[PDB]
Parts: sequence; structure tokens; C-alpha cells
Amino acid sequence: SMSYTWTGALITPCAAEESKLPINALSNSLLRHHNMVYATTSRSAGQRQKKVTFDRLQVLDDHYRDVLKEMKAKASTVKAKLLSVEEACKLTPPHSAKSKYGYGAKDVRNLSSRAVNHIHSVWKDLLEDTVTPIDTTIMAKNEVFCVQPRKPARLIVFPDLGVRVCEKMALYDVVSTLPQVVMGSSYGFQYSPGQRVEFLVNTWKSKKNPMGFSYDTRCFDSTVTENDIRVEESIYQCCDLAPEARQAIKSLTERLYIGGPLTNSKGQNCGYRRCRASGVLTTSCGNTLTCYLKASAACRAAKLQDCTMLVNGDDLVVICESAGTQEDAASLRVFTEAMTRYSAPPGDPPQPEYDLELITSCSSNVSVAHDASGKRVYYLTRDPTTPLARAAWETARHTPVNSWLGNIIMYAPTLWARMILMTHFFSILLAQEQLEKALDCQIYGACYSIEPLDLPQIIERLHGLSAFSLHSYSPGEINRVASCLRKLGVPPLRVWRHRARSVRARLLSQGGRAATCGKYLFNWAVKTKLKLTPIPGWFVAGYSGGDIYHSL
Ligand SMILES: CNC(=O)c1c(-c2ccc(F)cc2)oc2cc(N(Cc3ccc(B(O)O)c(F)c3)S(C)(=O)=O)c(C3CC3)cc12
Ligand SMILES: CNC(=O)c1c(-c2ccc(F)cc2)oc2cc(N(Cc3ccc(B(O)O)c(F)c3)S(C)(=O)=O)c(C3CC3)cc12
Repeated sequence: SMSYTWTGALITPCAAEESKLPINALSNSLLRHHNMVYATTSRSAGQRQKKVTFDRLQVLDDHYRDVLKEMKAKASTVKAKLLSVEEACKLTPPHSAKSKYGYGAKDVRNLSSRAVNHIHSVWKDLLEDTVTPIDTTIMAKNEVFCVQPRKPARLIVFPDLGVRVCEKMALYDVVSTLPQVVMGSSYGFQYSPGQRVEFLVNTWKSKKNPMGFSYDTRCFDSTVTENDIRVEESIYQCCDLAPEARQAIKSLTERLYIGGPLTNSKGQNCGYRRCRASGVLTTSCGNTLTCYLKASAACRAAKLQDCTMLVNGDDLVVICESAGTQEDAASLRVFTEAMTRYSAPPGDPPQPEYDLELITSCSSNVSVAHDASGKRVYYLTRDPTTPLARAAWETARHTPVNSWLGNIIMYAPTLWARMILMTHFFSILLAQEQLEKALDCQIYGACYSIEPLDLPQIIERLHGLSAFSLHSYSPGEINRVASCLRKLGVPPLRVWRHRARSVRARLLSQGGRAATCGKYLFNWAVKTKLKLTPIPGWFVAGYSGGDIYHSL
């Protein structure tokens, strides 16, 4: 079965699209090599269509069915509630795509009768009809990258706002609670970055002769079959559910999750989907379960010993007991063959690693630094090229999501986040007096409204107090950052050190929460260090593409 079928009608844009990096008076202070940065547009949608369109064969063995049965047994202990309309409405983002039926995200959040009324009728229709395919819009994503020796736009597929609210009613409690019960410590989204590092390190140490590898499936969403989506439904149905919820889950599976027609922004028919939709509520939970099922079964087929898996979305790492270097390489070949039989072939073949730091997953690697006491601290980092490119875009253009803010929160302990992102944007915020203004950002796919002044308390909680005192970074980490700065024409770290002194002094001058930001975020910038004492529902699950929002 083909992941997609196309009519030939184009994937059209809704708003205007810029590909060229916008420039303002602040741009050159961050990034000089402007022509290296670009945003994807619908012009490249054709190229992406060819990538994501292929046939899927699936061969399912006993290992696969043995793991599914075990997953079902754990799912049978889960009790999930139906959300009310009001509750589901409050989870809708303010800038979520408006309905085609005359109401938008702000109407939903307000509980206006027109919105609430349409929602009730969509809900009723789901309960009464379990066969009619539900429409979806297909759009090209506008995302910023650095050129590499251009990527075509990614595609988002999502149903109408009324349906998305009904998904929350039926499934929000399920996708929030089920994954951790079924997958235990292997469900990646339960961890803060700090807890994640601690788990990777403790897992690595729990093995006598440790071996680990990342496994990255080629275009995962397209690899997901009707079988996979039905199996996924059968897991949800093991839950203790309200009758309306059972019916609505079955209905959404048959009518939406399994597949359906694709309509462009101008209302024309683009084709038909028979794989995972990227923009529905179950996208993250479905992918994680499916990746866990296939991967756990693959481990057994390859006879890997004492496996510990870590899964979030389509991203996967396994840490296990080495059988010897030659025997490990053979077992990974078998692992890959099984995953391929299950329809999930790798992009690049997996490689066994015998140091935790040589494993790359979710674009991130573990690295080492030292705190104020001098004790080694592990933390997660990545190549700063994409975050910096996006920082440059957001310096000249206000965007829906503030990637700079997300990156500061998620990568707060890193050299590049602390010296560059924190310095640059706090300076921008000071000049406009916008320190107390709440900003939208994405954490694990979910949208959060956060005031910049709350970063110290947020950072402390996700990474620990050590994130404000790390020094003596690895030579490899330093060189990767410096190299990236030269590549993009970003000023070197010594210049940022100078700018940070100014930003800190300005923050302190204002007192209050601002002074707190100056004290904790920029303590790395001065010789006479101030002694850092403590300062007086964020990680349940992942919701990528799931239209989820939280405030405070
Ligand atoms: C199975 N892979 C892992 O679980 C992770 C490893 C890993 C690396 C090496 C190794 F050997 C083992 C594991 O690193 C990670 C770093 C992140 N982060 C970055 C980040 C990546 C993507 C998004 B996105 O799509 O929403 C995001 F929001 C933040 S973060 C905030 O720092 O924790 C994550 C987050 C949950 C998605 C996972 C892993
Ligand atoms: C200690 N207080 C300081 O202000 C620091 C001085 C310094 C030294 C002498 C002097 F006269 C003035 C300042 O150098 C530092 C180096 C770092 N690192 C990062 C880093 C910063 C800049 C460059 B640069 O472009 O050469 C670099 F190569 C690496 S590191 C080796 O990993 O710990 C840090 C990290 C943030 C805590 C602090 C300082």
C-alpha cells in the first residue's frame, strides 16, 4: 500500500512566504553570513512529496505479537477520563488555525456558543458515524535552516479545529497517561532534560560491558501502515474508558488516523493519505508506541542482552550488554533487518558505540562540564547551527513560536545558549522594555506561554542549580561552537563575554526579577562570582503536531 496517492493539484500556501533571511539593525551583531540562512516554502513541496511517497510491505512475526500482548496487558491497567468541552477548549492555542465553519481559536477559548455548538455537533457525528473519511488540510511548513554541502519543506496534515477539540475530549487523558504505563522508564517525554541525562548516565553504568546505538527510521510517518494504526487503536481500547470515549476513539481511528483525503489551502483535492498524519493529537503517542513495539521486537530477534530502550516519537536509542565488538555489529544487522521487515528501515545504518558521548539522537549528544565545586556534570547539547540561524530570523521578524526561548530552556546548560542566546535576546528585551511580556514557545511539541523573567526558576527546575555555574567545557564542544560561529559569521565567544557584562549590569540596575536574571543567568560573565543559593505538569507527555497549549 502506497503511503500517499496524488492528483496533481499543488500544495498551496495560505499566507505570504519569505525564503530570504530578513535583515534589520540588530542582524549583523548576531550573524554576518546572511546568504547561508533560509526558510522553506511551498515551492519545494513537490520534492518532499516524492520523498514521502512509497510502498509499504510488512512482515509480522511472533516477537512482534509477544511484545504487543505485553503492551496491551499494561494498557489494561489505565483508566482515562473524557474531557469536557470547556476543558478541551482551554487546551487550544490562541493562534490555532481557525475553523472553516466561521469561528477561530479565540472563539473556542472564550466558549462562544457558535464554537461550542459546532463542537457538540462534530462530537455527535463522531458517535453516530464510524465510516466517513474526515477531511484534512495539507500545508508546507515554513522552517529556517542553514545551507549544507537546501532541504525541501516538511508537510503538516491536520483536520478542522472542531475535530481537534473533539480529539482532546476523547484522547487527551489517554495520550497523557498511557505511554508511561505501557513503556515505563523507556518513555522519553516523562523526563526533564536533567532527569534525562541522569537516566542515560545511570543506564550506561548499569551494564557491565555497555554498548549503545541510535536508530533513525527513514521518513517515519510514511512508514506507519493501516496495521500499525489499528494496533495502536487496540492498545487505547484496553483502557478503562467512558463509552462515548470508546466510540469516539474507534470513529477517529477509522475516519481520521488510518487515512483520508487531502485538501490544499485553496480548497482543492491533493490526493489521499494511508499513513500517519503529522498534525493530529495521537501523532506523538502513536509514533512512540509503534517505534517501541517494533524496536522491542527487533531487540529480541537480534538477541541483544539486557536492553534498555529510550523512545520519544520516532527517535530511538538502545543501551545494552556488549557481546563483543564483532558480535555487536552482527546483531545490529539483524536488528535492522527485523525493523525493515516491520516497515521501518533506517536512514543511515546504525552503529554500535562504546562511549555514551559518541551517540547522537534527536540531534543531541551527551557531554561533560564542571560546576562551581569542580565536580563533573553531564548535560545534553547539539550543533548550534540551526538554533543560531533561527535566532537570526527571529531577531528581524516576530514569529508564532520563539525558538530562541525554547532553546534557552531546553539547552540552558550549553556554552552557546548561555553565552550567545541569553546575551543577545536579553539585550533586545532590555532595549524594548519587554522583560515581563509573555512569549509563546514549544517544549516537546506543546505550546507554552512564558515570561522571560521566569527563566531562572524554570532553568533551575529542569537542569538544577549547576546550569548557572558550568565551566571547563570539553575541547570538542568548544571547537564545534567556535567552528559554527566562523561558518555563520557570528562574532567569537570573547565578544559575547564582553556583551554579557553589559547585559548583566543593566539587568542588576533594574532590581527585582530582572536583577535575579542578571545574577543567575550571567554569573558566568564576571570574575567576582556571586554565591548562587536556590530561588524561592510540564513533562507528562509529548504532543508534537497535537495543537496543545498551556499557560503559567
Ligand atoms: C531517544 N533519544 C532521546 O531521548 C534524547 C537524547 C539522547 C541523546 C544521546 C543518547 F545517547 C541518548 C539519548 O537527547 C535528547 C535531547 C532532547 N532535547 C532536545 C529536543 C529535541 C527535540 C524536541 B522536539 O521534537 O520537540 C525538543 F523539544 C527538544 S532536551 C529538551 O534537551 O532534553 C530530547 C527531547 C525529548 C525530545 C530527547 C533526547
Ligand atoms: C572565568 N571567567 C571568565 O570570564 C572566562 C575567561 C577569561 C579568561 C581570562 C581573562 F583575562 C578574561 C576572561 O575565559 C573563559 C572561558 C570559558 N569557557 C568557554 C569559552 C569562552 C570564551 C572563549 B574564547 O573566545 O577564547 C573560549 F575559547 C571558551 S571554558 C574554557 O569552556 O570554561 C568560560 C566559561 C563560561 C564559564 C569563562 C571564561
